[PDB]
Amino acid sequence: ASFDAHERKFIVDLWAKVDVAQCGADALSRMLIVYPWKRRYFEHFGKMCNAHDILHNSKVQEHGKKVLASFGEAVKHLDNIKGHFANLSKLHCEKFHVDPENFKLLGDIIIIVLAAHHPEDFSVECHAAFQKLVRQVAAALAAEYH
Amino acid sequence: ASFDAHERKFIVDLWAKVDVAQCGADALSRMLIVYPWKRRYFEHFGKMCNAHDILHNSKVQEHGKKVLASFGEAVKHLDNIKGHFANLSKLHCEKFHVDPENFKLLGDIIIIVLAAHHPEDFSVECHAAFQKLVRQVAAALAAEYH
Amino acid sequence: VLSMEDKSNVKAIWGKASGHLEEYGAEALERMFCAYPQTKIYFPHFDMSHNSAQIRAHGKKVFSALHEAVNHIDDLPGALCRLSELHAHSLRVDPVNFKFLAHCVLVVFAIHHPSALSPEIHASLDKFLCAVSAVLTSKYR
Amino acid sequence: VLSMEDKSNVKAIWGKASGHLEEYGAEALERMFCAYPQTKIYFPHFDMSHNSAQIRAHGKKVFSALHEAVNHIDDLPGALCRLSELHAHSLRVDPVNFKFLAHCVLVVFAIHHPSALSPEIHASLDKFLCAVSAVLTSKYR
Ligand code: HEM
Ligand code: HEM
Ligand code: HEM
Ligand code: HEM
Repeated sequence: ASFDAHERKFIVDLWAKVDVAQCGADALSRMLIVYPWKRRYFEHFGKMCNAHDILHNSKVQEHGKKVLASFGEAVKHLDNIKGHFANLSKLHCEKFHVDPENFKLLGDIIIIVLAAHHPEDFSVECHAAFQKLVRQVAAALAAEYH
Repeated sequence: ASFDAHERKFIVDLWAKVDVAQCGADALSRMLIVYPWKRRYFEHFGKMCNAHDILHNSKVQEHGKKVLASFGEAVKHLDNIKGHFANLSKLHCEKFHVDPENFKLLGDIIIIVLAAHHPEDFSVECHAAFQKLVRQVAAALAAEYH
Repeated sequence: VLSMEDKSNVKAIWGKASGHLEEYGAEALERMFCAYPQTKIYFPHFDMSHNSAQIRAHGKKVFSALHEAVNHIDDLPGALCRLSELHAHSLRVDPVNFKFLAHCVLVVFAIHHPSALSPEIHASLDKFLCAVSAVLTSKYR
Repeated sequence: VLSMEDKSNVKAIWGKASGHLEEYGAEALERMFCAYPQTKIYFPHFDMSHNSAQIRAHGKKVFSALHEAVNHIDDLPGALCRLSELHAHSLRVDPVNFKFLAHCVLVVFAIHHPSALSPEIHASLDKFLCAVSAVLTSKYR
């Protein structure tokens, strides 16, 4: 659905407090540790044998910054999430070959990273507004899959 | 993607040979037997304790006819599957409360029913054309979920 | 399969929830009803207000069951046998719902114990909650 | 969990594939590569032509492994241990792919044995293939 005014306030006020570089590095590292098959898609970033390797890989750290910066452009296009992400959907499908079920797993890991970094702000209703955003971004990244 | 001319010929030529009433009754019965939690959504059709009850339930048999007739309207709107199914998507979401992962499971059961009824016709390439149709119909029925 | 290291990780993080089973369980239910409103159809009889007596009482039963599962982590099928019959056969809960609650449990630990839920502990606790969920969806017939 | 009736159903339907392991296995691979073309990224070295020697040889290994799993249906974790290490740890196959192949195996039995794959037999064979898939995605680390 459209975001209502209360959902928008939750998302905009919280995103302004997020350290995107730190949260993005954390989120990408956690997805490769928690879902180890995802390492296959990134096997050009180096060996990722274990959590120690992943946490000390500068390529993983820098890529996670770009991914969460990209995700954070949703916050400025809440009316047009599917259209904003259509090229990146195509790029994941055709160039990176990523299975679209994986987008939902990274959205669940971003919620956990946000919850841990902003516990007083991540109220029941704030969480519900962010669960709707990650569900829409994951859907937009799956949309140009043919 | 759009259906190409070879995919269209496969889908149109095969659908013209399908006994929709028989295949629809079979498909609905198999989904309630193979995925028993789906019985909760239909608990107004009667008791569905076991496969014997489900195979002898006239309400299940008649509903499966309507579902496969509805699915078979996709064959006449291959250019506009999402738009043709938008109301039925809304009705599943709001009135029936069906979780959208379930649409993919019924699409996989329709492929099996078609394969068993039309084995000489259900070639490797015919199967691939039908796998693309059921993937698009399942997506169209999930699309008005908000 | 949960390793020896996974089993120790799950015990360590679960010990933080000692003394808090009702509180953390109530919060996990409130987060599931709000973030995934489609799960409310299983609980038509519940008062869905914040800290309702029904939600606090239900939250405490859920977390108590998880606490017993942590203590019997080598035999989850035996520890959760009665609950698998209830959810799968009697309530016919759609299996997608176990993922929503497992996610809301992780969020509750991230909020109360952010440093304790490190990347390796997160991986172990996610493996435990999938294992619990797999026993609870094992008896659909 | 597979019941005693499920185990007998799986043995009965699997006996129809006796003598046909290479044929049915080749067909199941050809249907997975065509219907789910994204699975071809795991097999870059394969000739993807119809009845290629590589696809017939691979199909026969897959069905032979399933045949051994049917004979050891009471201990799938032990019967499939080496294959779980290969798929999960060495090949890092995304778990969504095991559903595509399990579906293509059912389609191959529906085509060759349509009356034998009745609704109750379908339910048992679907339960067996999920159980195989769960052992093969159990060792991701
Ligand atoms: C919130 C969801 C996601 C967003 C916003 C996102 C965004 C991006 C961006 C911005 C790039 C860089 C594109 C470029 O300019 O080349 C990228 C690359 C990539 N992404 Fe994602 N991504 C997401 C989820 C995922 C997931 C779940 C996977 C796999 C498990 C994945 C795998 C990749 C891969 C393999 C690359 C190429 C890496 C490289 O060559 O540097 N992405 N993504
Ligand atoms: C190919 C996918 C599907 C199609 C084309 C389809 C089509 C339909 C149609 C045409 C109706 C009748 C609407 C009306 O006029 O009232 C209906 C009702 C319903 N469908 Fe579906 N359906 C599909 C999948 C599913 C699935 C997977 C479920 C649940 C597991 C489901 C559950 C229901 C329920 C509960 C009703 C209401 C039954 C009644 O009150 O008679 N549908 N569907
Ligand atoms: C970690 C997962 C879960 C655990 C450990 C769990 C545990 C429990 C326990 C201990 C009970 C009480 C049984 C009794 O009083 O004897 C219960 C009841 C119930 N559970 Fe769950 N549960 C889980 C997941 C779910 C999910 C995902 C749903 C639905 C979305 C659900 C719906 C219910 C319902 C509807 C009841 C009956 C409540 C009542 O009658 O008041 N459970 N569960
Ligand atoms: C029922 C499920 C499956 C079974 C029983 C199975 C069985 C096997 C067996 C027996 C081997 C040969 C190992 C050896 O020669 O020692 C193998 C190799 C392999 N499997 Fe699977 N497999 C299954 C599913 C899958 C899926 C879903 C994929 C990917 C989509 C996959 C990809 C591979 C690959 C890439 C190889 C290596 C082939 C080569 O090097 O030529 N398998 N599998």
